[PDB]
Amino acid sequence: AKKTILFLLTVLTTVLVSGWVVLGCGVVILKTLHMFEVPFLLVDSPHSYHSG
Amino acid sequence: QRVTNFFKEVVRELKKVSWPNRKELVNYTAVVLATVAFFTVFFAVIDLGISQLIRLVF
Amino acid sequence: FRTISNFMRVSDIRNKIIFTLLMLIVFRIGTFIPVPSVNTDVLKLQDCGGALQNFSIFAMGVMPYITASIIVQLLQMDVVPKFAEWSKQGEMGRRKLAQFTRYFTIVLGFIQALGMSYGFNNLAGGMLIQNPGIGTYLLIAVVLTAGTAFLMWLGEQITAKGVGNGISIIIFAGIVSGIPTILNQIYAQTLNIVRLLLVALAVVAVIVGVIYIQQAFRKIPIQYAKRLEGRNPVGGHSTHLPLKVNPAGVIPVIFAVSFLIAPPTIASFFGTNDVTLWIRRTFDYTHPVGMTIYVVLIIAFTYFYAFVQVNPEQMADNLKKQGGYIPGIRPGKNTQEYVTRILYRLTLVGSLFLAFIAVLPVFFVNFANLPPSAQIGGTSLLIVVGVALETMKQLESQLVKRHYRGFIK
Amino acid sequence: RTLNRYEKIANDIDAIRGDYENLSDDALKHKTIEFKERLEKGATTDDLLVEAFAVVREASRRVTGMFPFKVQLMGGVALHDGNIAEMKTGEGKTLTSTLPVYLNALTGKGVHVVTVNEYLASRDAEQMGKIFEFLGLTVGLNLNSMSKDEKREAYAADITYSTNNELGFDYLRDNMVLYKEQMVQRPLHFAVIDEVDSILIDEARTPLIISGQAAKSTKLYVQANAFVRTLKAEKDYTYDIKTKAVQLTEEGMTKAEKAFGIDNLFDVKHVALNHHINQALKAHVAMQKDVDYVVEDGQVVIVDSFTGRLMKGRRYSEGLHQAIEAKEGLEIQNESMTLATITFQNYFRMYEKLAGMTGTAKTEEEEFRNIYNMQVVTIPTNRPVVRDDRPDLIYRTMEGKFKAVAEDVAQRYMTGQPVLVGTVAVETSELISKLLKNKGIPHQVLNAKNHEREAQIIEEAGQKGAVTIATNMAGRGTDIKLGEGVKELGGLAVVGTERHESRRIDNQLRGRSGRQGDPGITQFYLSMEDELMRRFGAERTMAMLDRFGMDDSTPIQSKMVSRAVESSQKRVEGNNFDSRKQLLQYDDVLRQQREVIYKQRFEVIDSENLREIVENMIKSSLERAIAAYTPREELPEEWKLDGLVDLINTTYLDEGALEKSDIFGKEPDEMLELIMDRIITKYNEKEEQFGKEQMREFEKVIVLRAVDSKWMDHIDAMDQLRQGIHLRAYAQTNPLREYQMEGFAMFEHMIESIEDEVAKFVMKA
Ligand SMILES: Nc1ncnc2c1ncn2[C@@H]1O[C@H](COP(=O)(O)OP(=O)(O)O)[C@@H](O)[C@H]1O
Ligand code: BEF
Repeated sequence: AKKTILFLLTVLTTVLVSGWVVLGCGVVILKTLHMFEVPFLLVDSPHSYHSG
Repeated sequence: QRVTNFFKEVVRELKKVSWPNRKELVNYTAVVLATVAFFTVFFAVIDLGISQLIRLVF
Repeated sequence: FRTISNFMRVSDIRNKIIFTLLMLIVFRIGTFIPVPSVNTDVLKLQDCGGALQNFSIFAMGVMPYITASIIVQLLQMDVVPKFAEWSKQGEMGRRKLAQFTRYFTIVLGFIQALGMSYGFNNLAGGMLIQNPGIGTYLLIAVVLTAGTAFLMWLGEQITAKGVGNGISIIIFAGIVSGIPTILNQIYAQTLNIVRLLLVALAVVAVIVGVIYIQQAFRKIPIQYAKRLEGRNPVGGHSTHLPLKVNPAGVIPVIFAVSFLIAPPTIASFFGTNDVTLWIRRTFDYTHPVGMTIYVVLIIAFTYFYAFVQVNPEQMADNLKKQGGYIPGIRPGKNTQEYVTRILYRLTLVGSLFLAFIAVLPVFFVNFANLPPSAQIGGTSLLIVVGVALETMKQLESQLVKRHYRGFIK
Repeated sequence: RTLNRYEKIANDIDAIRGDYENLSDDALKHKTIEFKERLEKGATTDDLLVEAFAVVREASRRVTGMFPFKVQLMGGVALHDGNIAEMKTGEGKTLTSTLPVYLNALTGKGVHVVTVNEYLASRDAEQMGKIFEFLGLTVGLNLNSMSKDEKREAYAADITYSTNNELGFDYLRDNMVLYKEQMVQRPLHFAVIDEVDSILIDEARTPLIISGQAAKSTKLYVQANAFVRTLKAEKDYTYDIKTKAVQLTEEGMTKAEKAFGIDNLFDVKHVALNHHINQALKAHVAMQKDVDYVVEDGQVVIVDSFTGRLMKGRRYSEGLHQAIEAKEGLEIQNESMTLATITFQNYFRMYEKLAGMTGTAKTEEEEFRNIYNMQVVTIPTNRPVVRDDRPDLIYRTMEGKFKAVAEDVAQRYMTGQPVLVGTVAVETSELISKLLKNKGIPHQVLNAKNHEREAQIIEEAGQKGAVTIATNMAGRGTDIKLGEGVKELGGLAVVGTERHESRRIDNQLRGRSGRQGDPGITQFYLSMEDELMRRFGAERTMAMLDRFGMDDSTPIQSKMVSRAVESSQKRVEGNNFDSRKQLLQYDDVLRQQREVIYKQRFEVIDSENLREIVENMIKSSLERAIAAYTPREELPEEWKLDGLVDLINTTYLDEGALEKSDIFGKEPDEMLELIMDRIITKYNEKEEQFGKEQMREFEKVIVLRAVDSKWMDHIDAMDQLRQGIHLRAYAQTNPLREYQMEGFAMFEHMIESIEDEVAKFVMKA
C-alpha cells in the first residue's frame, strides 16, 4: 500500500519543522526557513431556439 | 539495451515540448531582472528610511 | 518604457499596484518590531549568531501556511478519506479545506514557535530570554502565531485587492528583501572586477535557463467528440492538455532537505559521539557524499511529487468521465499509460534541472569565493522567477481586457 | 435601516389617500395628464412617488375591488428604488407591481414587466391592464406567437408584459436586422421582474441561443441509432447517474469498431462517427421519453426544466435533437448553427434600472448583491401565516411513497377538502393519475401536454372536493382562490411528492397552499430511491437504508435519513451555484466582445453615409498588408515587394494600376499614402459612378454580411475554446486568464478578417 509512504513523508516534514531544537555550534535550517513556495491548488444538454 | 532506448525517447520527447522562442525569452528575462532590480532598490530604501526613523524615535 | 507607462496610465491597474506596495511596506515595518519579553538579551549585542535570520514578528514567515498546505495535500491522497470526499464534493469542500488549512496552520505555527524559540535560545546558549519559563514562552509562541495570522490575512488582502497571489508575493518579498544585505557584504568584501562580471553573467545565464525550463509545456492534443465542430474552423487555438517540464514545483527540495537534515537532528538530539560525528560529517551537502545523496533525494522526490500532482490515473478517469480523448488512444487505461510515459520522460528532464539548480550555490561559493551567506541561485531563484512572471502575466491580462478595438475605430 | 423609510412613505400615502377618495372618474385620467406635465416641467420620479402611489390605490379599488395594504405600498417603494421586494408568497405581489410600474411609466420610456411563463404574463396583463387602461396608460403584452408588427406595437405601449425568454430573443433578433425600422424593442429602461429568483438565479444557469439551420445529415443518425439500440445496458456502456453521463466500455468500443468496419474509433478521421455514437448513446439512455421531452404530432418537443412547459421552438443542440428524433423513427430535421447568444445575467444587466419582487430571496442576498448590486428588502405580511407546514415523510421505495400519497389524497377527498398534488415529471403525474383512477377519485391533471385547459383547471382547483395533480406548471405563480365553504375546513392541502433542486422551489409549492392568512396544510412525501437521493445523496447512508428494513407501510422515523435528505439538497444548491458562477465569468469575456460588435454594427445600420467607415477598413487592411510584407526587422531593398504588388493588384487596384516602380523600396508611410490615394480615387470614381444612394445600400449589405458571418464563426470558435479551458488548468495556471487572452487574440483576428473581406469586396466589385 502507498499509505505508509504518504504517512512517512508527512511525519518527516513535521519532524523537520519541529526539529529546530539544536542549531549546531544551523547551516541548513535558516535556508529551509526562507526557500520554499506554496503548492499550486490541485485540479447537461444545451438548447437553441431555432428561428433566426 | 533499455536505457539508451529510454534516453533516445527522452530526446524525442524534448523535441515535442513547446519551448519559448527568442523574443519571449528576452522579454521575460527583461521582466525578471527589472522586477528584481526595482524590488531590491525599493526594499533597500524602505529599510534605510524605517531604520533611520526608528533610530530618530530611539 | 511603453508597457510600464501603460500600467501607470490605467487607473485600476495603478490602484492595485499601489495597494500591493502599501501592504508590502506594512509587512516590512514588522521585521523591525521585535518580540516582547525577548528584547532584554544579546540580540541588541549580537552583531556565533544568527546574523541572517535575526529575529522579529513574522519570524515564521508564511512557512506554517506552506507546511499546512503541503501536509493537507498529501493527506487528500487516500490517507484521511474525509478529505478525499471533501475534495470530490466541490467548492463547498474547497472552503472546508481552506478553513482546515487555517486551523492547521494556527496549530502548526504554535508548535513551530515553541520549537524555534527554544532552538534560538539554545543557539544563543540560553541567555536570550530572561526568566526562561512556561508563561513567557507561551507568550512568544502566541506572538509568533499572531504574526503568521496577520501575514496570511495580509496575503488574502493583497490577493483580493492587489496584483497577484498574495502568499507568493509575500514569500518573494522576503527573498528580495534579503538581497540588499548580501549586496552589502559583496561590496564590503571588495576580489577584482572580473570575478563580479563572470559571476553576474553566470547569474543572468542561469536566470535565462530557469525561464526556459519553467515556461515549457508539452501539449498533448485532446479531441472532444461531444460537439459537432462543423464548418467554423481556423486551426490555431486547438484544445490541448499542457504538462509542464517541471510539474512538481519546488517541493522536491523541501522533501530532500527534510530527509537530509533529519538524521543530524536526531544524532544531535542524542548527543556527541563517534558515529554521531560520522553522520554529521556525512550528511552535509557541501561534501561529495552528502551532495550525491542530496541529488538522489531531489530526483526521487521530484518523481514522487510529479506523480502526485499530475496523477495520470485520475486525469485519465477524468478525461473518460467527460467526453475527451487523445486522438489515437482509447480513453480508458491506455490514456493513463500514454500520459504516464510522457510524464516519465518530462520529469527526468525537470528533475535534473531542479537538482542542478539546488546545488548550484555551493559550486558558486567554492569555485567563485563568495561569502557563504549569498546562495546565489538556490530555490530562492525559482521562487523569484516564478512570482515575477505570474504577477506580470496577471497585469497583462487586465491590459488586454482594456484593449477591445472594433472594426470602426 | 431602510425598512422604516418605507413605513414612513406608506404612512404618507395613507395621509394623501385621505383626500384622494372622492374624486370622480375622468378626474383621475387628468391626474395622469398632470403627472406627465409635472414630470416634464421640473420634477423627478421620487417626489411624484407619494402622490402617484395614492392615485394608483384609488384606481385599484375602482377597477378591481382590491385595495392595497400598507405592506403592498412598502413593496412598491422598495421596487421603485431598484431593490428586490421579498414579500411572502400569497401576499399580493401583483398590485405592488402596479405601483412603481405606474410611477416609472409616466416619462414614456417604457416599463417591461417580466414573468416566468405566458399564463402568468397574460393573467397579470389582463387584470393590471384594466387598472392601467383605466388611468390613461397603454398596456402591451408580448407573446411568442406574435408577428414582428404586433411585437413592435407591444413595445410601443407604455407597459409591456412579457416572459424572460421573449425579451431575450427580441433583443437578439434586434441585432440581426438589416434596417433600423425592423427592430421591435425600444431602448431598455426599467424591468420589473416577477419571481426574480427563478429568472435571475435559477434559470440564469442557461443561455439564450438563436440558431439558424445548416445542411441536413440523416445517414449517420440512423446508423448510430441502429448500432446503439443493440448494446446491452451494463456490459457495453456505463450510465453514470450522479452526473447523467454515458460512455462506452472496452467491449462497447470493440463492438463499435467491428460494426462499422473501422479499425480505431478514436482516430482523427472518425471524430464524426464517434460524435454520433456518443449523442445516440445519450439520447437513448440518458434521456427518457416523457420526463424531458414529449412526442407531439410527429415532433419532439422539449419540456422546460424549470417551468415544465412545452418549449415548442427550442431544440437540443450539438446534434442531440436529431438523435432523439432518430430514436423514435420521426423525421430528422436540419442541423442548427448558432447565430446569436446571450445570458440572462448580461441581458438583465443592460437595463438602466432593474427591480424585482419574489417570495424566496433571502437565501440569495449575496448573489443578488454581488452580480446585480440589488439588495433584498424583506417586507411584513399584513396577516400572520397560519399555513400548517408539516415535515417530510421518508419512505423506502417509490411504490410505497405513491401508495401513501394516494391514500392521503383519498382520505382528504372524503371530507371535501381540495388537494393539489405536486410532481415534477409528466410521467409521475400520470402514474399518480392512474393510481387515482382506480380507487375512484375524480381528479384533473395539469401536465406539459395539458396546457390548453389550464385556466379552467386552476379556476376549479379550490372548489369543494376538487383534486388536482400538477407538475412544475402550477408551482410558481398559480393563484388558486378558495371556493365557497372551503376556508372553514383548511383550504388547499398541497401534497408534495419530491424535493426539488432548491429550498425556494418547494417553498413556492407550500406558498400555493398558504394564500394570505387562509388556512392550509402542506406535506411532502419523500422516498429514499428518489432521483435527488440517487443522484446526490452521500454514499455513507445507503448501508443504513439497508438497515432500516422493508415493509414500507409506515415512514422512516430517524434523523439519519433527514440529515441525508437535507445534505443532498444542499449539494444540488452548491453545484448549481458553481455552474452559475463559471458561466457568469466566461460570458463576461464574450459580453465585452459582443458589446463592441453590436454597438458598431448598429452604427453601420443607421449611418446616413458610411464612406468613412469603409475607407478606414480599407486603410487598416492596407497597412496590415504593408506590414505583413516588408518586415521591419529586415533591412530594405530585400523586402520582396513583387508579392506586395501582386497582392495589392489582386485585392485593391484592378490588376494594372500598381507596378513596382511606383513604390521601389520606400519607407512604408509615403508608399502607404500613394496606395491610399490610388484607392481613394478609385473609390470616388465608383461613388460618382454608382450613385450616392445605391452605393450606400451596396456597401451596407457588404459590411453587414461580413460582420454577421465572421461573428457567427467567432461564437463557435469561442465555444470550442471554452471546452478546452480546464485542461489548460493542468499546467499550473488559472484557465480564465488563458480564456481571456485567447479570446482577445481570436477577436482581433476576427476583426482583421472582417476588414480584409470588406476591403476586397468593395474595391474589387
Ligand atoms: N388590497 C387587497 N385586498 C384584497 N385582496 C388582495 C389585495 N391585494 C392582493 N389581494 C389578493 O391576494 C391574492 C394573492 O395573489 P397574488 O397577487 O398572485 O400573490 P403574489 O403577490 O404572491 O403573487 C390575489 O388573489 C389578490 O386577489
Ligand atoms: F407574483 Be404572484 F404570487 F402570482
